Amino acid sequence: ALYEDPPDQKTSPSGKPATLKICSWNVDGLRAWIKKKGLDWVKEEAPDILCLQETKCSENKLPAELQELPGLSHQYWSAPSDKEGYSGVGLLSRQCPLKVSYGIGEEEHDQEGRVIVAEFDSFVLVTAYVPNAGRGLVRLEYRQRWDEAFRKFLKGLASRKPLVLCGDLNVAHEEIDLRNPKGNKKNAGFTPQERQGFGELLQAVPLADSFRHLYPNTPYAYTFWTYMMNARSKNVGWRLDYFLLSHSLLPALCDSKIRSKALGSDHCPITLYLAL
DNA sequence: TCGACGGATCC
DNA sequence: GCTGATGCG
DNA sequence: GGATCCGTCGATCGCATCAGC
Ligand SMILES: [Ca+2]
Repeated sequence: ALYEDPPDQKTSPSGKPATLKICSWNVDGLRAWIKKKGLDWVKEEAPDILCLQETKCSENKLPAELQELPGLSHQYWSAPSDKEGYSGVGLLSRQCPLKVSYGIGEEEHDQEGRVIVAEFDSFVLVTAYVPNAGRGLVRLEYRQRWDEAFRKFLKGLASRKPLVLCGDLNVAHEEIDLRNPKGNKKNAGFTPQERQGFGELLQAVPLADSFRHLYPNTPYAYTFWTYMMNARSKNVGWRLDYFLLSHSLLPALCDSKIRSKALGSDHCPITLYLAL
C-alpha cells in the first residue's frame, strides 16, 4: 500500500535532544533537481548537513543558486575523472569539517566521483552513490569488487572514529525493502550478490541499518521509484538510501526518517537525527 | 514495472 | 542555440 | 482443445551527453 513516515522523535534513547541533523538525497540531476524546486525543500528542512548523490554536473557548471544557500556554507564535490554528466556527489555543511577526503583510496574505485569522506569532531561521515550493477547485470562483476573494497575501507575508517555512512547504496537489503521482490531476484539491486554484500558490510565494520533498527517490521517504506509505469503513484518502489550507523552511535540515534512527500527526483530525501 | 509473447502443463 | 542521437539508470 | 499456470523480453520516463553546424 502506502507509507506514512511517523513524526520526528527528536530525543535520544537517553532523553538528550537531537543536536545534529544530516539529510541525504539522490538528486538525479542537480540542475533539474533545483529547477524542480528541490532547494526550497532543503531550506525548509534546514538540515545541519546535506548530502547529494547523482548530481550529474561538473564543478564549474554548478548552479549559482547554492552559492547563496545559507547554513550549508562549506561545500564539497566529486565528479568523475573523465565522464561528464555522470554520477557525482556533494556534501554541504553548516559547520566546517575537520578534514575532507575524496574516494575510498583505491584507483579502480575512485574514478566515478562517488565518495566524499568528512571527519567532524566526534564522528566521520561518508556519502556515496554506489555503482549500479547495471541493467542486464552487465556491471554486476565490477560491483562485487566495489563492495569488498568499500567494506575494507569503511572498516578501517570506523576503527578510528565512529562513522555515519549515508547515500545511495543501490542495494535492496531484504524483501521488505522492495515492493516486488520475487519479480526482481536477478534484476540489479536485488541480486543474491548485492544483498549478500550489504549483509557482509553490516557484520563486517560493523554497522546498523538505522531505519530498520527503529522500524524492523514496517513494510512499504521506500526511497526510490522509477519515473516509468506510474511507479511512485502506486508506491511500487525500493529502499536504496540508507543511514548506516556504527554501533557506538546507536545510543545517539533519535530517529531516522524517509521524506516521501518530497518531489524532484526518482528518490526521496532521507533524514537522520542524532544526539552528539 | 508492464504487458506482450512464448512454451509449456493443467482439468 | 538548435536538431538529432546515444548513455545511464 | 481451451483456459491458466510461470519463465522471458520487448518500450515507458526522466536527466544528461555527444556529433555536427
Ligand atoms: Ca549503456
